[PDB]
Amino acid sequence: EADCGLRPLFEKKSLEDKTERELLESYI
Amino acid sequence: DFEEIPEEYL
Amino acid sequence: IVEGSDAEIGMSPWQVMLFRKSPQELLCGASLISDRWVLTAAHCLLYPPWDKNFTENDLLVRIGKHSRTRYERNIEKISMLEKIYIHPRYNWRENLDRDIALMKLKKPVAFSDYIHPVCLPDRETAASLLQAGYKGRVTGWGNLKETGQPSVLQVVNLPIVERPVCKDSTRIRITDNMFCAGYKPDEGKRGDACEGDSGGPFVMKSPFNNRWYQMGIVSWGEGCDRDGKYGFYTHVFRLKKWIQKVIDQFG
Ligand SMILES: *[C@](O)(Cc1ccc(C(=N)N)cc1)C(=O)O
Repeated sequence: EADCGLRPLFEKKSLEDKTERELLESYI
Repeated sequence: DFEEIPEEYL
Repeated sequence: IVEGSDAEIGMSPWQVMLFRKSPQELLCGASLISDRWVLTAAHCLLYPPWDKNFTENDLLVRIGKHSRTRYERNIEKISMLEKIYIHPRYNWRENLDRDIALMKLKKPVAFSDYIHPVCLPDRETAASLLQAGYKGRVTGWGNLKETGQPSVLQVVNLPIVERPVCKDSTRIRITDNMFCAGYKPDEGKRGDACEGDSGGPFVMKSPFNNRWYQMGIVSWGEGCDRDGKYGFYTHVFRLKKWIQKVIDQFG
């Protein structure tokens, strides 16, 4: 979708939630 | 233990 | 969610709560995929063995929530359903194969800081992300233990498990329309979905475009967080042809 998956309170403001790094770190 | 929701939605 | 933690506000703006009118209670989780469509598990609506067969009038969709039981005035939006569509080949007789359903809202909800749709995956994203070892995230207001319920939305990050391991953990016939996730008993960490979480999203964040995609739907499991057992999820991409078909044919 056009604006899908970009959270107003996080991605759109360049703010990370507290555990998302855990996900990204598993994508080896 | 659900709080009463507005009657308008029922 | 067993062994998860409280979600941050606005963390899963696509999380939806399936709410029963009478008696007023939580039925299942769901997800917002557009301003008018909601995705959930078919078993949340139809399960003949337990005489469950909910229609449009039996339910309410609650969007933008954080608290499980509180009416979040000025924050959440409640919507009525126009039409429910269950996958014609949903297999409730044997293994819940093709456990998916779409719900068309009566009128579009307006997006906000707390309400925003998740993306459905494309072939390439599914191909690159749906790999054993990669972690996804599940959210919901379901039980905290197999055995109460949380005050607010819970979240847990779980790794996708190798198909053979999924297969060897159950007597149930696993299909290509399902995938399983969770930690192996020797990994130290744990966690899983539980009753009430069904129908909710299993999402992953793409490292290519930074968007969140819904790879699965909480479908079934044997108990909750049992060692040597894993959570089973509907493979959303495999059933995408059906999703697309229903949307452009019905609105
Ligand atoms: C769901 O919560 C069904 C359900 C789904 C998954 C698990 C699991 N251990 N991963 C348990 C129960 C419902 O129908 O309420």
